[PDB]
Amino acid sequence: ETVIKLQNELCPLLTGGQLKSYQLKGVKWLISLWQNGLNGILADQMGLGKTIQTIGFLSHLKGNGLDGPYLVIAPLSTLSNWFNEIARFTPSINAIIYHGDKNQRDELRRKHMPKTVGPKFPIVITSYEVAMNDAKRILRHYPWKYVVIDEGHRLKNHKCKLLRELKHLKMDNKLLLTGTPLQNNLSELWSLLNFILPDIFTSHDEFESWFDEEEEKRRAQVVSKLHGILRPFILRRMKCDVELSLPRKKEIIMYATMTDHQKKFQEHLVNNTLEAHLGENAKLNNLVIQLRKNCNHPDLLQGQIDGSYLYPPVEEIVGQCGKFRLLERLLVRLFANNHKVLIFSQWTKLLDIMDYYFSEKGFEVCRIDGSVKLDERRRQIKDFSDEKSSCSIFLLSTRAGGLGINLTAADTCILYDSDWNPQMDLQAMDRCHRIGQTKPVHVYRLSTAQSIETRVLKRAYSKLKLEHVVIGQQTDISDADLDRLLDRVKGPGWEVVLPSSGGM
Amino acid sequence: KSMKAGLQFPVGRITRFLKKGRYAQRLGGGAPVYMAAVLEYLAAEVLELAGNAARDNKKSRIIPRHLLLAIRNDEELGKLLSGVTIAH
Amino acid sequence: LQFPVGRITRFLKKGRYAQRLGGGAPVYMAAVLEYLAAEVLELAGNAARDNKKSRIIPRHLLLAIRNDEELGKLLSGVTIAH
Amino acid sequence: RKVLRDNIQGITKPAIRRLARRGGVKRISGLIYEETRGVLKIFLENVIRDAVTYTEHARRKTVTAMDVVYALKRQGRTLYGFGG
Amino acid sequence: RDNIQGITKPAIRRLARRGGVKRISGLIYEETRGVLKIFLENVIRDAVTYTEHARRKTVTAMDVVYALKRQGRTLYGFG
Amino acid sequence: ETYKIYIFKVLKQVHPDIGISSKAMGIMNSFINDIFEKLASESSKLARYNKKPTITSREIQTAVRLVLPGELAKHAVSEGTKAVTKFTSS
Amino acid sequence: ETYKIYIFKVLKQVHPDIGISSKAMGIMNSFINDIFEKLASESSKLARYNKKPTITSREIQTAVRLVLPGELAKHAVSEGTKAVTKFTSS
Amino acid sequence: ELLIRKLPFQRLVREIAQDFKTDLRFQSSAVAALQEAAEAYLVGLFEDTNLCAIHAKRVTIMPKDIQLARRIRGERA
Amino acid sequence: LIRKLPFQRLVREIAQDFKTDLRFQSSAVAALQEAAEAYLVGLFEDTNLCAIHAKRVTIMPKDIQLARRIRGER
DNA sequence: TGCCTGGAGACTAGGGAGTAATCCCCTTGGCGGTTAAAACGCGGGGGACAGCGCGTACGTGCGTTTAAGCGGTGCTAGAGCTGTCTACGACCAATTGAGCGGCCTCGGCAC
DNA sequence: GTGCCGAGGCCGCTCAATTGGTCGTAGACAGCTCTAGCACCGCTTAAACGCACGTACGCGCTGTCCCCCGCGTTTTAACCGCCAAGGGGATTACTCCCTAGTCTCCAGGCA
Repeated sequence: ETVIKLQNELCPLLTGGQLKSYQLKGVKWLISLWQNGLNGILADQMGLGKTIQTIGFLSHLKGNGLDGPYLVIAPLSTLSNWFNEIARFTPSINAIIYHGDKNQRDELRRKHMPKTVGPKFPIVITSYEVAMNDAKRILRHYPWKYVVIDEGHRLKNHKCKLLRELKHLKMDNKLLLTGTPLQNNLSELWSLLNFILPDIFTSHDEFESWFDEEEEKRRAQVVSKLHGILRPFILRRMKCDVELSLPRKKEIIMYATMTDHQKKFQEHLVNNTLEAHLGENAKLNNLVIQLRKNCNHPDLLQGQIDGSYLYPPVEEIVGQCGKFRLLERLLVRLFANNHKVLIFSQWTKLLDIMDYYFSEKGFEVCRIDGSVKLDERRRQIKDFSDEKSSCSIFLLSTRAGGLGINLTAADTCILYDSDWNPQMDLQAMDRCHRIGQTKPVHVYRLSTAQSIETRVLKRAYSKLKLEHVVIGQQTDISDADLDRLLDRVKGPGWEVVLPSSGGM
Repeated sequence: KSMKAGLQFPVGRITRFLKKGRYAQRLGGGAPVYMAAVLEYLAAEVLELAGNAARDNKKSRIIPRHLLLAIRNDEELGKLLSGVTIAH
Repeated sequence: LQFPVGRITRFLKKGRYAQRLGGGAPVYMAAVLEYLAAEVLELAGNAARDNKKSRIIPRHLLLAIRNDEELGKLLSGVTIAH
Repeated sequence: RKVLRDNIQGITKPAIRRLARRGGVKRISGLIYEETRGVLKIFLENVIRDAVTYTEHARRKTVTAMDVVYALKRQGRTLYGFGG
Repeated sequence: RDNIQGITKPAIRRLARRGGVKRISGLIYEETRGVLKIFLENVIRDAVTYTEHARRKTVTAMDVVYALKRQGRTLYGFG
Repeated sequence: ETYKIYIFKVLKQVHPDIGISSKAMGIMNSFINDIFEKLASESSKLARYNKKPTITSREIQTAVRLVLPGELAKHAVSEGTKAVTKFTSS
Repeated sequence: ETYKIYIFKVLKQVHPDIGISSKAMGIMNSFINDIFEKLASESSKLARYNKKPTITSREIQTAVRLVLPGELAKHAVSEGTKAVTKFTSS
Repeated sequence: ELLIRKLPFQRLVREIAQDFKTDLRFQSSAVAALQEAAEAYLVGLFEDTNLCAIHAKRVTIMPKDIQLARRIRGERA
Repeated sequence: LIRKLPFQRLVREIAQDFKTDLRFQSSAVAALQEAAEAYLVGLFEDTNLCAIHAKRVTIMPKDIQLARRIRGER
């Protein structure tokens, strides 16, 4: 009864929906901080649904009769969804899409826009490209008295020129809306703190001290100065005991050795003498990049010279690199059990390689990347989600997956590799792990033993530990071993990520 | 100091440039004076043509287009500047 | 030594083109003069053998440069007396 | 599938067209295009050779605008406005 | 006075023949007379400039070669 | 090295009523610098040729004559003779 | 002062069977001296451009590479490297 | 104003320069200078061949006209 | 070639055209003769190429005009 | 082949050449997305081009005149070299003022 | 009518221009020798001129295929913004050994 009364009275015109308890408490906190005039950072959940609390907070302003212009900056991929959500949750709120090219700029700035504040003023939805270009032409012709921005992890530094355009703001109001707020270091937290509260986080000299007996107590002291208040101040609830609807999920990391042809290539390369050996067979300076590339598959270097646009026979690919042939037997396993298998990778130069492998193996070609346009992207999504379609592969670039594609219908996923950004991997697995899954998705990451990429993975774990701190305050897998590991922890050549939640 | 000859370029700076160029073992006293004289004639000539062009096109600015037009119009400057290419 | 390193250093000092030249640079430059003289005289001798005369003359030299592509490219803008 | 574009033809057909139009040419033919590829290429290697000579002399394996403008001077065409 | 008439019609004829010209039109002669007077006058202007530089009252092959070199005409045969 | 303020003051001398742009100063400074370089190099080379250990006004006039175009060169030699007379008067 | 004796030695060592005329001698001496002048000038000029006070075999390297077209430059640089290595060893 | 597209031109210059000699690196200023030089040379050759064509009593330009201008200039490698 | 002493009077006329009381010596006159021959024969070769481009065996003066204009000196 | 002039071997004293140390703005296979350009199709109309008649201007042969060219001849103004001595220019210490970097205003110009 | 933004005008600050003097020496100058250009003459003969004449070729016109040009339309690549972690140039300073200068012995290149 108290929750219903609060949601009704505090939100007199939230006409098109309802608010659950804890984010409603978040709304009352937001309202109080607006009464305190302080802006805050929203990062609550991996898109649980946030627009709901956006209307929850904003409609209170209209209910009080506090008319004032509203500014929103959001990624293009979700602007229409956001308008549908705001219309659904309150039909009583005026809003408009401010997108299109200079022609739609012209028509909107001719018709929909009054200088004076009034109830006839609708919510103006401006996309990112608008934020980069239209600074002078609009941000100076409006004292935008309400500003809210989504996907707030967009500003990773103080040099993202989105931010240099934004310094042309009348930034009285703010609401940073994002997901996970930590991006690989301290720089992006500092940037977002400056954006949200420049008058408070004025200088980085004091907080610069914490890029990395009494030091153990100092960890709380790092929290004590700011994060002891930030934790109530940052509206975001990690799941301690609320969404037990989240199904069971586990993921394992392999550590098998790497085969011969690539080790002789890397012996040539570490001395920067690979081109000398290929010259005998028939000069890339960025050594770490070539190390990664060789870790993927040797073809790239042949391919550097090559000319074998059409590439030599498949059994060679089988015989060069050990990780791909272990991938071959594991996909034999998965097709034996007939699961829907998701594959992800980082560079097209290997995406095409295993696409060619899968095609020549007699399997259907399912390739989606940033190079293909949008309508065929959804048609391939529909084909994959089709029950009558027996295809068990969806070749998707990891980076291109940031458009919010929902492919939870798959039953298994195979993360061939992992990127330097760990949360990027988290959305990569979230593409199928979101609520609605029916089967126990099981994920394997392929890591090359005795390789620098092991160190890349270890520092990825270091950044994961940084995530956890910010939040809180070599065998070959045999048939028996794999059946043991995928029963429906710690071992030689295989490691499962220990429970990242510190106890139920 | 330049008033001793009635010129308007840095006799000292052009002297230092001859010296630092080490173009010869020995430098004459009036050599910078004549260098400044020829340079001031050149500058006056080119700026005069630039001003005439500005008057001709009813404009109160001199721009690289102005410079290029002046060079390609004046026969003497064209001869002096054969392989001349002007940015913008 | 084939060309007079001492005397060519004498002319190079006469030019006084810098503080002072390299140590091995004079020997280098005598050597490069020797090389270039080598090909030009070699092709002059080839032309003379083509004409079978005991003295190489400016006509043979002019034929040599005008006929050898690379030497003519080097000496494109020069003419030889007579 | 492996791909490697032609690059040398990257100067597009309209690029040649308005190069000629800026040059005052009115009516053009077809093989002009490939001939212009050839001309641009050959003009390119000369200045590239001069520039790489100066880069080697400067002990640096990067090109610089000073070396570029000196090279253009050496091939005998003065370019101004870049401080050279 | 009007000494350029000394360059005779058979002279231009034979020089064009050396140039491989097969068929010479009638108005070539005056144009050749021109181009030679302009070329020679630039050369002589440079030469007299150098002789003035020499403080001397005669013209010598040495600074003549200097002038020809300055005109992008490089000559071998006189030092 | 900069002559920019001297380009400004020469503009004031000739036509102070007419403006000038940043790229215009750039191109004028390039013109001044490379003409300076050409004159100096020609004079130095000619001094090497005449076996004279000195460079002075006289060889500068002859270098100016050999490098400048005709009409502008007679104008230059006239004004420079006037200037050197003024400097000799001191 | 010329290179008459040294060219005589060069011709007798490479093509002993054919002599040279007086005019041909003079014109090829002019050839040698003109290359002399252009190399010295180019090396000095590039040293001055480098703001470098002294010249060495490396500036001679860059000057020779500049003024010699490809094949001739390759042969010249090979023989010059051999000569400088011989001088270093001796 | 630049007339040839900058990114295609940078591919051209990078690839050709790599061909000629190894281990090279350019910058924005170097690319811009090369662009200006290429535009200048192309426009010069184009005006030369336009004059050649108008001398040829003809209005359509062909590579034999281009090659004529090339020959009089003489920079054939 | 051309006749030596006729070219000599021509050079004398050219000299007295500019500034007088100048003396010429034999090697200088010879060098002038060779240079003039070289430049003129080269110009004729270029004009012959221009004419064979012009699809006519005859060379007219506008051929030379075109060659000079292309060469860039006037 | 004579010799006398320059060419070559040895000691020392600096100062450029190389070597070691330190930093950061530049580089690299991928993505979204966004425009203006660029690639392909087609009708056509202008022009490129083959062929013919002409009539006129240039190549060819030969008689006729012409001065360029060879061989001396005299002569002298100006070049090539040398001795002097004198003014002028390199080197160095103290001084400043005008040239160079930062800061700000205000008028021309597409809109 | 206007606002916006880059150039014109402002001051503060420092190192090279200035002055004076000294002293060493390159040029200004006079003067000589000689020689090479220069005016002059004469003889000789290949060469230039004129002219008739033929003929072939520039030219102007005619007549026919073909292929850029414009225009339209559909694709897509440049251009931009951004992600990722490191390295080659920039810069500074130290050190040390190469050789300019010099002197002394001797051989080779010009006449």
